Amino acid sequence: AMTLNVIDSHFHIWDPDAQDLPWLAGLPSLQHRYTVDDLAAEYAKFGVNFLGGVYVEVDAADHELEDRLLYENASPLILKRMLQGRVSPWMRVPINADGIREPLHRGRALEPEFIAGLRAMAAKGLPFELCNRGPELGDMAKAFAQVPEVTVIIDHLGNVPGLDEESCAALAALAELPNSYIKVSGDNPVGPDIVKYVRDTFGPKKVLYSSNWPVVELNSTFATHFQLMLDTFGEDEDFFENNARRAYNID
Repeated sequence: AMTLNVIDSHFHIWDPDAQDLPWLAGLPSLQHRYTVDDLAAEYAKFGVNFLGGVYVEVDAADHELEDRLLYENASPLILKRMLQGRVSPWMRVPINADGIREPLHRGRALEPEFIAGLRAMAAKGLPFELCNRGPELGDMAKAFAQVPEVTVIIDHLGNVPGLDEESCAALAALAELPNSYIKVSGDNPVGPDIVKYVRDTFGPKKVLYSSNWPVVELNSTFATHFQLMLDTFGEDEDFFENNARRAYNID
């Protein structure tokens, strides 16, 4: 925190009144309005130079409303916008979207229209946000191996359960791709064992800092998560801003 530049590669904002989020039921801790200014105030307490964040789709009921609400949110702190869509070489992409995330709930990654859709996004400069199940990481590796020219960002350390012989083999295959990236975050406090294996196989150039705010305030705390990152990586310029400048092409 001794003057450090930070780029948040994964954060969310929503308003439970204007928007309809079905997954918010049963979670009264998150049924509040979250703005980009609230995230900026957290980075102000930590004494870091917040250079902006990468918005990720909040799985809203009306995706067209989410597209409009994020155009009208002209805050300079929103560096990139990862809106939702269905991957295909004929997919509808928001004209203001910098990338696409398909909520992979189903061998979707093995369908040819998904592979062909990756090539279309690659030719358009659109990175893909990969958020999947634990055991399904094996098929993801074969999918993005056919399209090495698309930028894939593995969300939340791949959502792996632990040191599985199948998960370690899938995470090692993805680390061999030239444009693959992995985020150190998740809906739970990250495990030291998983983080150590991810840093070794992926390397210091393909690991992104991610807060997962404000979901990190469910099973953990932003202060708890952000401090654990400072202890694990230290004041690393690549982990905190430089790797995100190459993954998301942040000028």
